[PDB]
Amino acid sequence: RRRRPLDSVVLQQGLADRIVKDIREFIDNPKWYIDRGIPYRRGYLLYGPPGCGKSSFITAL
Amino acid sequence: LAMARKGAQLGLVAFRRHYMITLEVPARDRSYAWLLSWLTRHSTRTQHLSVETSYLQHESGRISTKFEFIPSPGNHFIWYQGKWIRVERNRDMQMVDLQTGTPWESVTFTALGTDRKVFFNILEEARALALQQEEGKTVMYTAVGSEWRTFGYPRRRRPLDSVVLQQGLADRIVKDIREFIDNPKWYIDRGIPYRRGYLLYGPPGCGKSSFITALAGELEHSICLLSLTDSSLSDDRLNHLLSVAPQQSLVLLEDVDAALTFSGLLNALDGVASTEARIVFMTTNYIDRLDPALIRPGRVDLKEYVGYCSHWQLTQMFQRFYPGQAPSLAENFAEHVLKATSEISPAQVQGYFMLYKNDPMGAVHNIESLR
Amino acid sequence: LTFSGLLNALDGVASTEARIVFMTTNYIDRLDPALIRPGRVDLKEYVGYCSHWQLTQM
Ligand SMILES: Nc1ncnc2c1ncn2[C@@H]1O[C@H](COP(=O)(O)OP(=O)(O)O)[C@@H](O)[C@H]1O
Ligand SMILES: Nc1ncnc2c1ncn2[C@@H]1O[C@H](COP(=O)(O)OP(=O)(O)O)[C@@H](O)[C@H]1O
Ligand SMILES: [Mg+2]
Ligand SMILES: [Mg+2]
Repeated sequence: RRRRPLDSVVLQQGLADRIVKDIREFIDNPKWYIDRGIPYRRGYLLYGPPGCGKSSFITAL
Repeated sequence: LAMARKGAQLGLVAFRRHYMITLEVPARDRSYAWLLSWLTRHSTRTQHLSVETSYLQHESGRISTKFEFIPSPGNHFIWYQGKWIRVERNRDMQMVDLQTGTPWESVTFTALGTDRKVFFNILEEARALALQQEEGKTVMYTAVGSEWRTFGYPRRRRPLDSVVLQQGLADRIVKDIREFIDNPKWYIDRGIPYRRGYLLYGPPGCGKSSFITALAGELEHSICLLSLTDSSLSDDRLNHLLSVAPQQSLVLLEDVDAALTFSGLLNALDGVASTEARIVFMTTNYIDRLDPALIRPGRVDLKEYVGYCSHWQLTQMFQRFYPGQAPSLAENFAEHVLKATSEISPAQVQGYFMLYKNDPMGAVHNIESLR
Repeated sequence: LTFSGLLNALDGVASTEARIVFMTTNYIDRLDPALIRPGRVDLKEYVGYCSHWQLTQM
């Protein structure tokens, strides 16, 4: 599929930047997990009314 | 001393000449056919030519052979907008192991002029030849279970002028679908699914399925035949088939009235997890069975009615079946048809002219037989 | 095979172009008159026994 830009899914201000900073911190810091014996996994939960963009945003993210 | 200098001077003189001399060398990049065919056509006065034989042995005992002539090994001089051009074609001692064991071939064009605008015109002429010669064919696809397979040979494009509908009905659909293909950027930037819905409804035998066959040929697109009366078709089967459709194709549905549930059809029509560049067409002989919520924007972007033959369709079909006649002769027919018949479907007009093949005056004088 | 189900079989919309079909029947007294109209049969022709012209040529 052609990459849907992240600016197309338009959510509230500050909501996209906090998730980008947290997940970019996870990809750019792989040493913080394994060194401490923690399973190298990250959990995320998005909840809200139907059709708000939970599955839409993940397509562009 | 003198001997060494002479070799150096010639090469050095060439470098200054090289700036004032153009060089082009293609090596068996499947451009030879276009350029070489143009060379013989453009010159019209040539000596050294080679023969290439085509052996189209169709499986019927019929062997069709035609000769395409191209220049042979050697040198040629040609006349163009600029001064005389030196053309040379030379063979080498190396061999190709890919296809057939042939000498590697390089063709060189040498010109006096210092501008590179000249070859730009020559190469462009070659493109015109290749696309004019070949003619596009519409490939039909049929769903074999969960996959698509080719169905017969590539059909010859039925022209769009053959299906004769009301005035402005053929032009309105062409403008809408031509606008869709040339604007792929307007969708993704705005987060809209890059899909288009179409619905054609009307009495049976009006041309709903006929028109869609001819539309793909004009747009140089293929068709994906899919009937909604199959027994091995389910809800999940349709979601897959619309996701593995070939690019530059149109999906056709025949007689949707004879259909699968309505709730499971939502993800099939507008599915987020589906491929891009997908055009779906729907044909139903009875619009009195569809849900009003099925034809909203998002699932169907254009509602269009296809009715019986009007005065516009009768005058044109008479000119199709009897070409080269005066426009006034295509009025005596349409005059008595509407005066002698109250209702007439297009399927009956296509069959009535089969009784008077190559008999124009005979179609006008025997309209009473349609009662 | 039935007679009503033979309609879509003879002239199928989902079929190739440039198709020539030949039909041979030894008994014409079982077919419908509407089956041999133009569109399905474009030329009706009877083939009988040997005439005087056929005996001289054979
Ligand atoms: N925040 C948003 N910004 C832009 N478009 C959105 C947004 N949320 C949803 N959409 C649109 O809604 C449609 C489907 O959304 P969907 O992902 O099914 O919602 P959810 O997954 O939250 O149930 C898509 O076509 C998408 O473009
Ligand atoms: N508007 C039209 N103009 C020219 N020919 C038509 C038209 N409508 C139908 N036909 C002819 O009718 C035949 C079958 O039509 P079809 O596509 O089966 O109708 P529908 O799909 O609406 O039931 C074709 O041979 C076609 O040439
Ligand atoms: Mg959801
Ligand atoms: Mg139909």
